[PDB]
Amino acid sequence: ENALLRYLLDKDD
Amino acid sequence: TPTLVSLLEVIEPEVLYAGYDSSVPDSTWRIMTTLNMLGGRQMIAAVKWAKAIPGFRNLHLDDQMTLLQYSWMSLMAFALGWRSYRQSSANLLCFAPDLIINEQRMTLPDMYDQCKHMLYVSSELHRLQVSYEEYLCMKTLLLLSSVPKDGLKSQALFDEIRMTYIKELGKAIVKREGNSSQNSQRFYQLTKLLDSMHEVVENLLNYCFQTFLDKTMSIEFPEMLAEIITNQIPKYSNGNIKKLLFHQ
Ligand SMILES: COc1cccc([C@@H](Oc2ccc3c(cnn3-c3ccc(F)cc3)c2)[C@H](C)NC(=O)C(F)(F)F)c1
Repeated sequence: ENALLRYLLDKDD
Repeated sequence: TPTLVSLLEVIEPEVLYAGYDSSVPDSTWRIMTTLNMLGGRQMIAAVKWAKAIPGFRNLHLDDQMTLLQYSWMSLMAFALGWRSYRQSSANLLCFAPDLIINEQRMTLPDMYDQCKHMLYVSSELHRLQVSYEEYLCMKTLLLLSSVPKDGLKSQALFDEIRMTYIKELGKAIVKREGNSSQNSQRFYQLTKLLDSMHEVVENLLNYCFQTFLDKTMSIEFPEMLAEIITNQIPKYSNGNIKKLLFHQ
């Protein structure tokens, strides 16, 4: 559904 | 132990460039397209920013997504207003150092209808002479300015986090040493500006939603913005939004 936002929050910065 | 406002200060996003070719003539469609593309990059940086806000990553992953999706335009309008207020006392919108909406650009067909809502924000920050510390507390509060009508998964923790940042705003106001009654008036004024951001954002979103939906306009939105807008349109239609207010 909100694939990109979920990816950016879940990935390590 | 560094102060909370100092932890918000260090995570201020870097200034991004639009990549706007000044040798080619201007048009509202060209500027609007470039600003949408830049906006996507600003929003990717906003995710990085939010993840470093103390307390934010303790909220349920769904609430993190929810808060960024409700507040995206509020954050962008406020951060833009601050940048515009800092560069000049004039009627300029400083979207990027290579793309400033000057008086000539403001006269381009339909440029003003969207830019005026942004001009209101910078105008108010200038009228109230908002400080750097007040602005940082206020911008974190905008991330926490709307919730779903049935609330968040970590609602108790959110209310605790929001209260902490309301208290931080109060501390920033006290630092600009004025009498107790003046500090009461300042808190009232700054929280009134925060409340008014809901209306500024509603106006921006009305135009933004229409522009995104009308494919005959050929107005491109990058993946980050298209995804937020696609998520937000049904939430507004179903009344799935509780806009938090300081006053009534
Ligand atoms: C005339 O073009 C626009 C006028 C207004 C808004 C917009 C776009 O929003 C922003 C908002 C803020 C933005 C950008 C790009 N950078 N920053 C920014 C943020 C923080 C900061 F510190 C410096 C800069 C795009 C929206 C999505 N697009 C429409 O509403 C629509 F016009 F396309 F419909 C386009």
